[PDB]
Amino acid sequence: MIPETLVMKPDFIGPAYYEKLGNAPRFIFGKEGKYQRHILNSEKHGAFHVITPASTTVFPEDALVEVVNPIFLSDTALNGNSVAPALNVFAEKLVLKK
Repeated sequence: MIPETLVMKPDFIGPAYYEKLGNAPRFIFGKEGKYQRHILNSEKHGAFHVITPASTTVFPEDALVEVVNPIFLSDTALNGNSVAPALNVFAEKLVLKK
């Protein structure tokens, strides 16, 4: 009965401002590769960190991009900072729209 999930998962659904792209993730889940990490900020969570495999498509900052299915960290029960923008998830993809 508590206002929590209206559609699916607020964070994921809610588009976020494209802050900056910083290359850093090289080895995830014991697997090497070339990943581009981008900071995304949206009021509901303030901010959140999404990792995505290196694409050729860039994304103008300030713009709202939509994050495709991100998995790495799950806000299930207790994560300590479950109300602070210290989220770290590997997103499928992301698209700038509106």
